[PDB]
Amino acid sequence: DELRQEAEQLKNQIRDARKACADATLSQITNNIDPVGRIQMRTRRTLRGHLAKIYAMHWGTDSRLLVSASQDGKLIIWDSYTTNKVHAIPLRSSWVMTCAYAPSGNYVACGGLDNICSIYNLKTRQGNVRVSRELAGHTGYLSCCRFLDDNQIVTSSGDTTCALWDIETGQQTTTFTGHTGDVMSLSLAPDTRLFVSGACDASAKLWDVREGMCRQTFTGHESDINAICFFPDGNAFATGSDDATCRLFDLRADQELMTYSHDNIICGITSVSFSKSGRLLLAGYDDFNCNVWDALKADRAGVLAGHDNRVSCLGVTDDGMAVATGSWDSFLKIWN
Amino acid sequence: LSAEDKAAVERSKMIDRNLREDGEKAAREVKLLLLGAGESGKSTIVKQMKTGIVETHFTFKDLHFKMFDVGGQRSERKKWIHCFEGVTAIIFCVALSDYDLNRMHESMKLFDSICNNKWFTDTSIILFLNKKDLFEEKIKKSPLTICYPEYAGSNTYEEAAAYIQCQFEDLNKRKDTKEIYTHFTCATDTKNVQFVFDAVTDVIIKNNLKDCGLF
Amino acid sequence: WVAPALSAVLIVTTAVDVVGNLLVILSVLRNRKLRNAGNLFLVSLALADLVVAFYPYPLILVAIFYDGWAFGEEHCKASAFVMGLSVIGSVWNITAIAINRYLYICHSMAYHRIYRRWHTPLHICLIWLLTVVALLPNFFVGSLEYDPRIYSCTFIQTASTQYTAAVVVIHFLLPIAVVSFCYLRIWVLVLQARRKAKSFLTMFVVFVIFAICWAPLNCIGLAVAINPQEMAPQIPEGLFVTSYLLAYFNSCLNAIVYGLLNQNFRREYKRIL
Amino acid sequence: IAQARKLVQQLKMEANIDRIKVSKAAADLMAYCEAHAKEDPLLTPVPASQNPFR
Amino acid sequence: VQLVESGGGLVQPGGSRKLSCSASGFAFSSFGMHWVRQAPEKGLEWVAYISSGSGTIYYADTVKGRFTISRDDPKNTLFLQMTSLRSEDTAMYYCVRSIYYYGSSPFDFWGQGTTLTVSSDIVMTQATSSVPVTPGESVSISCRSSKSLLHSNGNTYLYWFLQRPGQSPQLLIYRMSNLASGVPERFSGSGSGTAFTLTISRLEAEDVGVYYCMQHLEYPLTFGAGTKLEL
Ligand SMILES: CCC(=O)NCC[C@@H]1CCc2ccc3c(c21)CCO3
Repeated sequence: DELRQEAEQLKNQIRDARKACADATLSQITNNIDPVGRIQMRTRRTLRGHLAKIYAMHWGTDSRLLVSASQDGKLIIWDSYTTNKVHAIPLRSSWVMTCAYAPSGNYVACGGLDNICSIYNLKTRQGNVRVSRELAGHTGYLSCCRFLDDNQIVTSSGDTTCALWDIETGQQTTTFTGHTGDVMSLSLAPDTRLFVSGACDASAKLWDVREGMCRQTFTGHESDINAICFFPDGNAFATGSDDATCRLFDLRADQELMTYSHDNIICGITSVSFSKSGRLLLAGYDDFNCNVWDALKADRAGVLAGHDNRVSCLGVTDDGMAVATGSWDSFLKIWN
Repeated sequence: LSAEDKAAVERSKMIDRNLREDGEKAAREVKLLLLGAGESGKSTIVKQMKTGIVETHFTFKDLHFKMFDVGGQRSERKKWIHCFEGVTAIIFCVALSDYDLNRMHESMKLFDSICNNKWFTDTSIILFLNKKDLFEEKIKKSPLTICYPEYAGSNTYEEAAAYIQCQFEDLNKRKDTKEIYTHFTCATDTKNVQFVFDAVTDVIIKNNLKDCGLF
Repeated sequence: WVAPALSAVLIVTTAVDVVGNLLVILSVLRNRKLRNAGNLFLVSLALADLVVAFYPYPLILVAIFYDGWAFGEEHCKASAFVMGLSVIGSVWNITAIAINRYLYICHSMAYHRIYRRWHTPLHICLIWLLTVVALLPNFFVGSLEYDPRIYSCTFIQTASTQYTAAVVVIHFLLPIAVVSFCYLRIWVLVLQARRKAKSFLTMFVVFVIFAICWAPLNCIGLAVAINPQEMAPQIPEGLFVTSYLLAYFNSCLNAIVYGLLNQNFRREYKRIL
Repeated sequence: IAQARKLVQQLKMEANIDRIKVSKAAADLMAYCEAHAKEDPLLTPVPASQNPFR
Repeated sequence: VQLVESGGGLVQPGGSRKLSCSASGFAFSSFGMHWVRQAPEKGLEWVAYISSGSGTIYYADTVKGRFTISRDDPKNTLFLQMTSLRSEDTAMYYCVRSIYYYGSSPFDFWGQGTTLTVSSDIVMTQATSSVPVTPGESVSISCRSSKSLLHSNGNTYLYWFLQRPGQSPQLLIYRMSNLASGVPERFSGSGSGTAFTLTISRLEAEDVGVYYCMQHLEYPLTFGAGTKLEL
């Protein structure tokens, strides 16, 4: 097509620039640094009380409270030190697929197959957890939501579009388009000005917040993008594919940097998270257990088994003290 | 080693017993995933008694039925089908009228794709058949050869229904774990609900036996 | 023949029994899901049938090695009381399981209305202490002896008419009637609901194959109990030997008909191993 | 169709940004990882005296 | 968020009386309830405590056995049973709510009061009696405890209360550091070990009142002498 021929040339020089700017690979650069060695992680607490499968969880800001969502229809705010239950929120549609806990510790939000994102108060005059406002306007299933402030949130749904909301009014302040199908994951930068999201077409994109227009795209996968993370520094991120290939991309270099694949693993990653320093790249595999990878050496450094079913969510506290994984086993575990 | 944390422990133990009661109240209910390809076929079977998932619940013979309709969601099927892992049965309604109007070939796939899936490996599939009367009138002039070149029997309502029943049942790939209950829908309301209740009762007994291990 | 048979069958019986029961014990404790399903009536069965695997059988083997009683009267009075806690505690858990799988399968509302929860963990103690409650008069009557007719000290019938009987009734008749009534109603219910929607070989005989093998001993008992003066002495020795061989055989039988021939428990056996 | 023109505009906006040599980014990542490696309780085992979980 | 109580009056010594606390506007089925007694022109003193889903009915030692406390969740009403009558028995009775979780703030709302006929434990005490004030500068109030309140959890269980003249008191500082909800930021509490001090940045017209202190490490809850902050 002559009309699409210009787009073909555009892709030509962008690929040429990406190829030319790669004067050296990371793997040969990180050769003189000592490996971290084997890592032993043990179960400190085990938390029971969920009955159905667990799909998502989010660590609090103080690294002491966490919230989990399950198909049982209950949203539980655990106390991560004494394994006590703080709140139990009964839901309306028991098809939740994501949850988020406010940076200020005041709000908790979840969404699922009903295409509705609900905001819950936690500190009210009465001793009850009520619904602040239900956000509607998505034609597909809601996949992942992450808070920005107490008045602005960003949501990712299955209708190919990400949106930025406004709890006070409830109307979509900004809408992000450009993906082709089933935007799965979402993660935002520490400075809360840019965020990235993974799509089912195996192509991650970077969206600005104030501008409201896409800034950059990344490709290289083969099947899907089940979950994404974002490097603590803010210039890179790690993305979890569906063919046992975790990838670490880059923002300044605008290229794929390194891959984390093994011959034994054949399943698909379900969740990805980082550590406080950034040396350990944690991933949650479909093969009944989690894993830890060296962000530089790209070699396995420990198998964190102990689950009787696939892990569906993984998170690391703000202070980097513990690691908590949730699985379809319905048992939530916190490791150290 | 607890000054005021005892009250917190009491609260956590009480919102544990409340959750246990709520979860033991949700095991008596039966969850049925409605499916199909034709919106008209769904209607007749959602009519009987009482965006995204549109739930509908009814009570029959002191049994609480929970029926989920999911067809509305216009997205990839493989990204949320596993959320229905524990459904008791999968109601499947297809059209008998549409043998010509390859539309049945379309359904035949949607049945193959749903039946022998990676999930649903131990869930029975109730098979409803709709528009049997219009099928009876329109089968006189339209031979099955247009859509079924392999048909060799006579052109009559009885033989065609049995042949299409056998054709639908042939696509099953796990004959020792599933049970495709087939029924022809009639104008009488009560019969459809009775067939649904009878099929569900049989599945419940088999599920109970699997837990104890009498197999 | 006698001694060979005996030793042979009993050694492999103990070997299978202890391993199977320990495997089941660690299996149930391994998973939280398995634990609180009402099937913990069977870990009591495993423990009460491994008890006979620790104390009685090795002492029986030691006595066989010496071709006569080698220990003292102190062990003899105790090597036949640990036996009475195992056997009586094994044919009473196979009729308690036969009750559990009659309220869960058939019925089931009252079972989830009148919840199990904690009743079940303490319910494996009432009918496990009733074993010694019904066995306490055993010391009072003054029965038991080496009984060199069998070379394995056991409950001599000729001792009393009272306890030859009571033992026959409380240990044989009821644990057959209950298990042949419940496992018949469960099968009838299953077959009566399969035809509306649209075999004595896996659900009713595997679970009573202990009756056909405990019957001869109870028959000999009643016989020697109805006429303990003329009928008791006149009895073929080989018949009694075979009866006790069969009785010691069932002991491992209660781990291969509730054990490695299931579907729920068979799956976990691979992971734990 | 106008959507093709919109996609072309998005692509040409994308293809007009600065580039940085991969060596500089790798050095920055290594420096960030090394400098803050002391404050990582996951990387370096921590004694149970100050460990909140016991 | 309104507590209404009734049942007070003048009775002959040796009799019995009924006090009922009516709660409307909040989830009363999840708040632990206390009774607080204030002798005329004297300080405060704990009486009883009843938890949510009554399982702990902790009592004061001076009224142990004689008094009985109960609750009725569906009707949202608290009951108190008194028998006999002494000098210490009679005072003004308050109805206080409290909820206990990780980040809760016990002793949120207080009732109105009632009237009757006549006029070891960590003995927190300070009594600086009266402090004359001028609206504007900063004034500090000191408190001393009989035992180290710093529990092994890392937080001290002391509460600060303010009672303006003419109505029920309210909570200002919980765990000696955290501000209550709705109070001005000018208040500031601090201290460690057994020496605690409460400081006010600037004095206003409405700050005049009596300041009390609680310890919550172990029952019974012990009040302080109370310091009046007059002009
Ligand atoms: C026909 C009567 C009979 O054989 N009954 C089971 C005998 C078993 C075998 C060993 C033993 C030891 C003590 C005891 C019993 C037995 C029953 C009551 O107390």
